[PDB]
Amino acid sequence: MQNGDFQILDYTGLISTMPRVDTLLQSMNLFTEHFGRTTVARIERLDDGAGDIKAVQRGGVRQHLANDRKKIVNLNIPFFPLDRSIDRADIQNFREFGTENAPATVDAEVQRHMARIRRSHAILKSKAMYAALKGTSWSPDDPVSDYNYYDVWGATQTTADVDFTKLGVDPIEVLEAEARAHIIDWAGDNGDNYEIVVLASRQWFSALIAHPQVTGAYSQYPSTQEILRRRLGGNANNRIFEHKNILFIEDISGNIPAGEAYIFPRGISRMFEIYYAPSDTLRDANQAAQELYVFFKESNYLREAKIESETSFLTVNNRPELVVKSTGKF
Amino acid sequence: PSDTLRDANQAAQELYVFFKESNYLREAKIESETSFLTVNNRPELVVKSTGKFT
Amino acid sequence: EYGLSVVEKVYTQIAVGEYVGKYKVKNLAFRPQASLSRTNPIVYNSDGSAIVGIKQSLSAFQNYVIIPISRVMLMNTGGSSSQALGVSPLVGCYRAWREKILIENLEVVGA
Amino acid sequence: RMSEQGTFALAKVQVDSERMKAEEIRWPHLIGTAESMKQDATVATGLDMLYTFVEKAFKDFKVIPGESEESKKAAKFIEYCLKNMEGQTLRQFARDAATFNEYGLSVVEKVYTQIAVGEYVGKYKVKNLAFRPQASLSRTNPIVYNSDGSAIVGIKQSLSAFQNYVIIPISRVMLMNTGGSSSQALGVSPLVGCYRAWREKILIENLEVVGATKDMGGVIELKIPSQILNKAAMDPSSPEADMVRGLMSDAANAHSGEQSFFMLPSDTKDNAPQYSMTLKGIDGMGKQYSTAQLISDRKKSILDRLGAGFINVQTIHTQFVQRVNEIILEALNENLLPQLLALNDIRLPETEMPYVKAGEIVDVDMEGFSKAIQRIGAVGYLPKTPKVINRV
Repeated sequence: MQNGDFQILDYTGLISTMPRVDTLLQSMNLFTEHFGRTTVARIERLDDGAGDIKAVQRGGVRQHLANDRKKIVNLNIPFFPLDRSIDRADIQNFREFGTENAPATVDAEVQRHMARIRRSHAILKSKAMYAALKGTSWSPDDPVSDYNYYDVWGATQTTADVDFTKLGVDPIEVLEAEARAHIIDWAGDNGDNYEIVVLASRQWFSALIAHPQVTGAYSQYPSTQEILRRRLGGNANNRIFEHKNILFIEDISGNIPAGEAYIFPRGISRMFEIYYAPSDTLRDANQAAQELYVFFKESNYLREAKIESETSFLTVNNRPELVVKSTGKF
Repeated sequence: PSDTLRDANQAAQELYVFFKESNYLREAKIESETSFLTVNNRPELVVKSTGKFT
Repeated sequence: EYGLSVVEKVYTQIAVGEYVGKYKVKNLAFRPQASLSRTNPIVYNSDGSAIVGIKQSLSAFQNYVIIPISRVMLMNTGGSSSQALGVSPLVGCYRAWREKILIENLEVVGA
Repeated sequence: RMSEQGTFALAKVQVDSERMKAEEIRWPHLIGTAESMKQDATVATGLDMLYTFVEKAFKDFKVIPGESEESKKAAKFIEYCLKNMEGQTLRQFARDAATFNEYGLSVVEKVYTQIAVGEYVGKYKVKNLAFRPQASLSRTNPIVYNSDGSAIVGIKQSLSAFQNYVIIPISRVMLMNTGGSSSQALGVSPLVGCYRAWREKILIENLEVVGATKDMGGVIELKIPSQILNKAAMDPSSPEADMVRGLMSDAANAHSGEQSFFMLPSDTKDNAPQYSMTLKGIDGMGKQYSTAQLISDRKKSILDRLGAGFINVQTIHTQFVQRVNEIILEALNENLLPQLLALNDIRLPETEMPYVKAGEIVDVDMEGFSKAIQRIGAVGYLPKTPKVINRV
């Protein structure tokens, strides 16, 4: 590498940095994938139950039953494009920024753009699931869908608030009573022992552990999962805790508002779904959709290169009833 | 000949048909062209016939 | 001419003949290099380790897609096993061909 | 699996190839540019020598039967059909088929007819292998494809060929082409490539003729005072006029002979003399490019594409002829014979199909062959069969 006009120097190395991308929700595998053909989907509901029988005199009048109930809904899907171009001036006289004298190559910039586009698509997909879990679809600046599942299906948001400043009150005694009772009374089918999971912001999860009740619970004899001397979840970035037949997880991504936590059960059928629609191309029109489409074009006149990527999907929550907005006070 | 630069003053065909795709998988077009003249070289042996009816 | 050649194998069943019930090869379908994808012709893994298939342009299905690697017979020359797009023998010749042409033009105008 | 996942792209491979050609050699024009070539005495000669050996090969043709008794009967019927076309012979067919060396393409239509009286009454012959001239074909689209550019459905012929001064299905047509892959329906004529060299070769020859005519070296120049010239022009009946008229005829006839000489007045008015006579010459240097060797390079450039470049002085020319023979035999062996046997319901296994073998283009050496038989014969490796005996 060249130093001032009459001097030289030694090039040493390259340092690169990039922000973290979270994949916890992807890892948990809570969403089922459906590849459709159109941009409209249907969902069928069929709810049934029973009534009570009242006593009547013998030999006189009789009693009659009611009938069932049905509902049908429809939904649309948004679109997400992403494009970029490359010009001569970007590589005309710019050193590669790698080795000492290698000239800039179009391929390197193409790979950089590929990486950036992939990262952006992954971030968008991550944000979509977080938005869906909250009970609303993700479609910024696109009021065409803006579907609020609580309003669409008809429901209300259970709170199950908890206060941590009361050292003499175990917070779990409110979570159990409210959340688990509501979930059991609203499972809809005839099940048992549903597993409960909780997503907590850093502040909420950190405050929960420090509560005197939990510490006193495990302090006096070893048991297992030694909170005091080990670390929750080992050395992994995402801490894990399990107390009173519940699983607690910390949200590193920060998408959850600070101090808030969402409680939902596992195992329930078809609570979460995601649908993919085809792109705006003759090859894929009316065909089976794919996770992501990437295109690349080199100008036949040697004076341009362009990159193209697009995708279209929707995240749907089929049961707003089983999401509880835990809110902490400190 | 068709007006295309391929066959300018080159040859002739009864009917030219072309099909185009944008190469971007987003559009296509259809083309067709013809150029001909119908000539009766001997306007001597065709005789008109008009008829008064009723 | 192009460092590369793509042939696709298609198999069909026999209806009547000496080997009824077996499978022949219908056609060793040649895919012209000109009809291939002009952007990325050959697609690799998430890493640059191996090849998963070969892409053909959508404009070849018109009158005037990715084919899996297991169905394709690839031939290339002029390069090692790590050069999917082989070196055409016309690479090298090119600079000499450019000069050869120019000189012939000067002779005609000069005479 | 058992499913195609692509197309041959016949309809695209063509449309790229018509752009990448100089416009005087695209389909509707190449028919004219071929016949406006040929009239070059090096281009005709290359094509004539090629047809000389193609006709020779397909003159003494043979049909080779199989081993079973069924094949031998089929071979005899094939020989009868190929040697009894009404008004046609394989030599004429071979010299019509070989026209793809001029236009990249050749079209032959098969017509079958029933026998009325003969050795094989009730069977079907071939009436004529009807040649369709490239010039009478459709100038717009000659060859028609599917809705896609995958395959060929037929060949179109112009409606102007049915006059004196339509689409033929592909199953009835035998197509031969050269110079391109299987995806180029309109084959590359061997004259493509030659064309640029032929354009130069012609231009240079034109310069030589005009250059030799205009090399007025040693021409006679006469200088006369303008008083005499002007007086003659205004006084036609003056002594100056008579002498001027004499000069205009005497100077034209001034050759070299037994009495040639010149006599001029020696008057002088200035540094230059009044009367003079000199023979002109090029004041400097003559031409340098030596147009002779320019033409020789271009002639060898043209003949090399036809394999006939040896006239400028197993061979290259003999190997080139074999290429044309094999292309014709493939169409004859694989398109006509299987169909001809199907009509007369002669269904045989693959190993029992007879085939036609072309003749030999190089004559047998009597000296070499006679002493080759002895060397094999003196050891006993040559079977005693009438096949060997008939070779003499």
